[PDB]
Amino acid sequence: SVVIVGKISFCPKDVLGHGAEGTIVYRGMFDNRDVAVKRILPECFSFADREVQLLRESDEHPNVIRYFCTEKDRQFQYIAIELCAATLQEYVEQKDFAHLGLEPITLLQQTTSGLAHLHSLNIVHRDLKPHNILISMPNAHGKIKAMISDFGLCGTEGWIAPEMLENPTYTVDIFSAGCVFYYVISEGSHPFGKSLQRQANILLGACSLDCLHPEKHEDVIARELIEKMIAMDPQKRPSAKHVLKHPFFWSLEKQLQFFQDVSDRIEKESLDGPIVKQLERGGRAVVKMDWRENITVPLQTDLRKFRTYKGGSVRDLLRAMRNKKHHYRELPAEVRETLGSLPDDFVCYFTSRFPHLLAHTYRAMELCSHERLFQPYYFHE
Ligand SMILES: Cc1ccc(CNC(=O)N2CCC[C@]3(CCN(Cc4ccc(Cl)c(Cl)c4)C3)C2)cc1
Repeated sequence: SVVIVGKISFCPKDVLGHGAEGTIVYRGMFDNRDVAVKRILPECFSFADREVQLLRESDEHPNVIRYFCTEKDRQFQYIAIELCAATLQEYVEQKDFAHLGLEPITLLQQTTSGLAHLHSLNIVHRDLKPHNILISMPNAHGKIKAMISDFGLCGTEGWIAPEMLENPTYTVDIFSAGCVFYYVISEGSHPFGKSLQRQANILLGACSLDCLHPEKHEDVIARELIEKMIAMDPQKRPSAKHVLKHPFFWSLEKQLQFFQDVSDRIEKESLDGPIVKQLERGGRAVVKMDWRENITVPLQTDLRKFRTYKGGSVRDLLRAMRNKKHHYRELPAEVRETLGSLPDDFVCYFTSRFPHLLAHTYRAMELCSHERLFQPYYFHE
């Protein structure tokens, strides 16, 4: 069977997905392209028109599903949208995409970038979940990407923010995004528990991130971001543009450059001042109360001669890293062997032995978020 309403045509017997206000998506064709075709019901006409026009009036974002064309009969609208290979649910559960080059963290960056593009248009998803996040068809070179969509393809409960249960703000989607982040990193777990118990745990705020290790650097960074996004108070949730600046997305090189930019910034500070007082507030726990005992012998031997370098100061640890990074070429051979392969192995050396160093430093240095030097690491204005 086939239905021809216009340049658009589709197959009623083939249903690709159902989201959001009685909308149903069928396989179809437009302009000799294979597309998915959404059927808009009269209740959704006003919502559709406003969003189509708003999307049409700005540039195309690679991480928002593409809009082709629309046709209208009396009883419905028909919108042709980009056809996709799979959902994020399949990507996480199936594991098939492991070798296709799209990594989990970069997938979340794309998902967040597309969500930020919608929020900049005053569009709120309100449905966001793994079923709604689609994996694109392969590129000419086989590259695939993640895309925001209102409909999923063929455990849907528990993705909704507590406050809704009407003009919601972006903060609703950030809560959903927070659950999606954990779902990808944990490979199928949800912060609020199993599918049937999620929505009740969301109202009383019972969440478990325990798939993230407390002493593992990578997991500590992710935990700090996720718990802010799924926070009960909507005002404590960061905007999508704030999320994109979190160290969760930084390359190893960018992490080491942050420590350097911080070290050069607090070099002249009063040490009674709020900056260093804030950074030293975490204190001994971050450095394990002596950071000279948590580093390997060749490094210990080299900086034992150096005066000062208080073992309980976070600033001094960052000062040592800054100095060994600067003199790296001129250091003794046995010292370069312990660090080596700069920046990657150099920064992993310290982050592996001090898993809270970057997270603690990032929260403490927010006081400089407005300053020009930290604009790569924070979002301001
Ligand atoms: C790619 C595209 C998107 C929307 C349209 C036109 N609208 C439309 O199809 N709708 C389907 C039914 C539900 C909604 C009401 C709220 N709306 C939120 C929302 C969620 C997700 C996205 Cl990506 C966007 Cl843009 C907006 C989705 C309207 C045409 C083409």
